[PDB]
Amino acid sequence: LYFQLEELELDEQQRKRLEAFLTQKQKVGELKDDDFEKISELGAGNGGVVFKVSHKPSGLVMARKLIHLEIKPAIRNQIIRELQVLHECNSPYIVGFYGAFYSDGEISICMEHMDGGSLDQVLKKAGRIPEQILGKVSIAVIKGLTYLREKHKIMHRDVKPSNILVNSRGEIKLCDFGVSGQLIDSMGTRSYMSPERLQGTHYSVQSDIWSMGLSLVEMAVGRYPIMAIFELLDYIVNEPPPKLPSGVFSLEFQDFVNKCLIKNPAERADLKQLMVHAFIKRSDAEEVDFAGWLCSTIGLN
Ligand SMILES: Nc1ncnc2c1ncn2[C@@H]1O[C@H](COP(=O)(O)OP(=O)(O)NP(=O)(O)O)[C@@H](O)[C@H]1O
Ligand SMILES: O=C1N=CCc2nc(-c3ccc(I)cc3)cn21
Ligand SMILES: [Mg+2]
Repeated sequence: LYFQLEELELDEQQRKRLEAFLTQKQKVGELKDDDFEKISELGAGNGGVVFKVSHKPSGLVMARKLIHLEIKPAIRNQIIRELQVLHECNSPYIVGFYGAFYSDGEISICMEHMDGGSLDQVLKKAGRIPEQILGKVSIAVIKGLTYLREKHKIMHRDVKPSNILVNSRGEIKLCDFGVSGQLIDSMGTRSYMSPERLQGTHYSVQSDIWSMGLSLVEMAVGRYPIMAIFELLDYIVNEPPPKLPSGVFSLEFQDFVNKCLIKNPAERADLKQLMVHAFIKRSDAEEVDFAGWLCSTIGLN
């Protein structure tokens, strides 16, 4: 293989893992319904359901997300066409993609199976995720958001613990970002939307920053930090943002989440500021055995 991964920084471990995934992907060509065998259900959200499957031609285990959309065949063909751009999203912080196709009123998004599941699933088992672990998660999210913005000019639009995936090798990656404008158009009482997004305002990277801030507060405290549908959104829009409890969390992490949750999107931190925040600088220097922690608290082999 003739890798063109020079644009990425990549340490040796990151390079070896990304090349190993892209090498396995070479076993995968055109994707068809008949070529899959369902193993189990990974989870289900609002948009669809995701299955752990076996791709029979390649022998690869994959995560297959199915989204029910039996609409005008021309508009769904544009969705599928736009989803092919996921073939160009190669990053240590973005879940690997195999292909997207349509069959029997369902669009399938086939991706790399992340054996540690999502952070909302690990949150259930862990109770609360330690600050040191959230440090590495925060790095992964900022770096993934940066890659999507700089390289493909795409905003995530769906940052939350269920869209942050982990594995036994200690990798933290984003999935379910807004790569297809038509999929967004053609498409809970726990909301991660920024106060300006809930009011109407055009999507900005600042809206993903808020979403990340709220997700970190929930993972650190073990509960959604804000019930009745309108009551919940009225609190996000009209009441002060939540804060981390003092004493239990360092001043750097409290300042980091505070900067993400600033109601004013102009005052709110941007990715460049967050990458050089003291919480990130501190977390980057720390030696945190993320894989050891993940495997021991969720019982992964
Ligand atoms: N690649 C994957 N590998 C392993 N588990 C996955 C993968 N993709 C998704 N999952 C799991 O499947 C669950 C359901 O995913 P999903 O249907 O996207 O619901 P959601 O994340 O809760 N909502 P949304 O992202 O807004 O559509 C997730 O919460 C993950 O636990
Ligand atoms: O925008 C969206 N709306 C609804 C569902 C959905 N799934 C994705 C997606 C899935 C895997 C990967 I990797 C990247 C993007 C985007 N998306
Ligand atoms: Mg999801």
